Amino acid sequence: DKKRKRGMHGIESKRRKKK
Amino acid sequence: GTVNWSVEDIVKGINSNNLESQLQATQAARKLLSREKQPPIDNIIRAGLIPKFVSFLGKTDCSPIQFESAWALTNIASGTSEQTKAVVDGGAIPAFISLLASPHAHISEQAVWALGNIAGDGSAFRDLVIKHGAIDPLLALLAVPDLSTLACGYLRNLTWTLSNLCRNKNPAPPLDAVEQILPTLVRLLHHNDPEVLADSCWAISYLTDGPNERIEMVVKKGVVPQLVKLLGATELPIVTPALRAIGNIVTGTDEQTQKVIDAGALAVFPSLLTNPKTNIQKEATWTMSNITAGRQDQIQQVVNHGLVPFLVGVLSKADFKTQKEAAWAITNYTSGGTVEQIVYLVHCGIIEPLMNLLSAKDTKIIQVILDAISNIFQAAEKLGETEKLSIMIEECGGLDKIEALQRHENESVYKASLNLIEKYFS
Repeated sequence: DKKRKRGMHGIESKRRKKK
Repeated sequence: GTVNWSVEDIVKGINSNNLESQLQATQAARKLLSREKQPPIDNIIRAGLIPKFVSFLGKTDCSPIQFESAWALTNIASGTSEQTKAVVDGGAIPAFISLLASPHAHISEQAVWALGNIAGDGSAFRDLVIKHGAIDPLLALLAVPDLSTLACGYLRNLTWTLSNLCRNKNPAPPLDAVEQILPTLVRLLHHNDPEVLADSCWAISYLTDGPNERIEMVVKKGVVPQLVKLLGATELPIVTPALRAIGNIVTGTDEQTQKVIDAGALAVFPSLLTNPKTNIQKEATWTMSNITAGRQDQIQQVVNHGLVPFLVGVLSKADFKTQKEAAWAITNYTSGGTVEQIVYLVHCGIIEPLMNLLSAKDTKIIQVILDAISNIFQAAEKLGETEKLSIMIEECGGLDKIEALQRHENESVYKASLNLIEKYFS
């Protein structure tokens, strides 16, 4: 009965520094 | 000075034996890689510059070139998997980990950033960073009585990198490393900076997406009340990961779910189920569906908080994906609930919107709704009210849709609809 996420948006995994 | 150099000039300066010329060329490279438009990452890689930058990371006597090469490598590692791989293949991981202990805070911060990008590539590089021993020095950076003494940007970068060490599956992060990181995560989860809070909630949401043993690791640290509190924040960037974490948690055992209920999460759901961000409504309704898949006392607590009319509303009008999750919520409710709770559901007006959804194109939601209707009819059978329910389903035009589903392409739909009309609607 319980359904998990994978069963069938996030922040960026990488960040470039521009400063 | 160091603005608008050609890659050729950078190479000529880095290949000189003059440490200051190398510094100038490395700063020029950093400035190329930190420009807004189309940074020439692949040109820098093809020039063979990564090993030289990695070697500069170790020039403790020239702090500026350490910083500049660290920044340049950070930006190379920010790109594709191939580009990050080029940074890792140059030996950068142990060099950055050594920099974490630098007496210059900007250099250790830059190393934190670089390790974050490398770990953010995926499971393998994440585990490779962990194997080289990054966790101990990273956590040592946060071992202070009061996080508020640290520089805002420093703390934010540390939190984001830690979140990347908790990220990704197949496989999930090493259980021992999660145990080592969680206390610091809880501490960051109680910090007053919105970005730190957002990244901490993301980390927790990553750790709670998996088997119930992982959820248990997190829940045992007592973070659920704080997650609920953050569930009620004004900042959408905080609510989103907090809600993701709460949902993950309620995918677990009934006792883990009860910890979310006891923390007061349900009181927040009237807002979440009417939230103007579609993603919030979808996640909230999915969380609801997993709560209505719990014990009858948990279904009852859903009832007591007045959330059933909100499910009726979502089912009546919302994005289709949200409506699909709401249909799941209803089917779980009707499968596990008591006859009294199912009757209450009908008295809240579930039938008409439920029937309106039978005209949808998705086959799976049709199956779900037919299962729910069947459950409701079983309850009615226990009360001798099957005829009143038949009439009610007919008056809103539902019987027409059910009949039309008999002549449907899918076999399961065919069986369910034919059985329904045969056993109840003459």
